[PDB]
Parts: sequence; C-alpha cells; structure tokens
Amino acid sequence: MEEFVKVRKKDLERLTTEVMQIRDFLPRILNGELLESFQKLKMVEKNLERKEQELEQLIMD
Amino acid sequence: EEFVKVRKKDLERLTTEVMQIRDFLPRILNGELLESFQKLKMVEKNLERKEQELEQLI
Amino acid sequence: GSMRMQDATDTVRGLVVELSGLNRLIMSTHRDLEAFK
Amino acid sequence: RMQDATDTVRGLVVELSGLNRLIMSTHRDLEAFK
Repeated sequence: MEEFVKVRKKDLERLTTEVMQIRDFLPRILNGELLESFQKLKMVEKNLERKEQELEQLIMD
Repeated sequence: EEFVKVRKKDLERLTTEVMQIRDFLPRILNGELLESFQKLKMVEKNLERKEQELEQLI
Repeated sequence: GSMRMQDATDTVRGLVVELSGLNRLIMSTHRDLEAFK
Repeated sequence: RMQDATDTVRGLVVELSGLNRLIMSTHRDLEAFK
C-alpha cells in the first residue's frame, strides 16, 4: 500500500485553519480590479501628457 | 496530543502547493498595488486641473 | 497495537485541492499584470 | 516505524501564517484607500 506518515492532530488542525483563511480573503484582493487599476492609470497618464503638451505649445503670456 | 495518519504522497502534494504560494504571492501582494491606486487618484486630479486651465486660456 | 490513528488523508486531499485552485488564481493574476506592465 | 511529519506540518503553518498576514495587511491597505 501507499505509505503513511503521522502528524500531531492539533498541528494539522492549525494547517487547516490557515489554508481556509487564504481561501476566505485571497480572492478579495486577487480579482480583475488590480489590472483595471493599472490600465486606468496608464490611460490617464497619456491624457495628462497630451493636456500638458497643449499648455506647453500655447502662447498666452 | 494524539497523532493522525496521512498518506505520505498527499502530504508531499500539500507541501508543494504551499511552497508555490510562498514563491509567487509576494510578487503580486506588495506596495505596487496600493501605489497604482494612489497614483491614479493623483493623476486624475491633475488632468482635471489642467483641463480647466486650458479651457480658461483658449 | 489495539489503538489506531484516525486517517486524515481525505482532509489533506481537500486542502491540496483548495491550495491548487488558489495557486491557479495567483498565477493567472500574476501573468495578467505581467502581460500589461 | 511510521515517520513523524509533525515538524514539516509545523513549518507549513508558520509559512501560511505569514502569507495570511501579508494578505490581511494588503487587503486592509486597499480597503482604507477607497
């Protein structure tokens, strides 16, 4: 048969607890909102660059 | 403090998965996520400011 | 002996499945950010 | 003799505990921003 190892019961229970906390909270950070924020930042940066270049090319004083 | 038994190969699989989280999770969860959110709010306000500035000039 | 240990293999197997899926989410998210940045 | 893997499991608990701290602190940072 396939070999067994032994583990103190309470230490396995701790491992279970820690695994389930990752289950609970990791998807509340890792989701589409991270990429969307980076994509949105790059878009506004280019629009700010194009709005600063319009002010730099303007003769107004 | 009693023991439970677990098939050795299954515990090896669990260790492998844990080590993969160790390896890659800090390469996403770091200060660059919050920095991206903060920079976005800063550049958005600068864009709207320079949008109104150009409007009052042309 | 007369006393035997409880078999917690199926609990461990469930944890493996859970973590495997969390690793799929980590890798896909990391690659998404990698592909854009 | 059945091998005792308790210390291996204890090491995994320390590792996952630290990863959970990172998850919670990152989540709270993003929560506070918005």
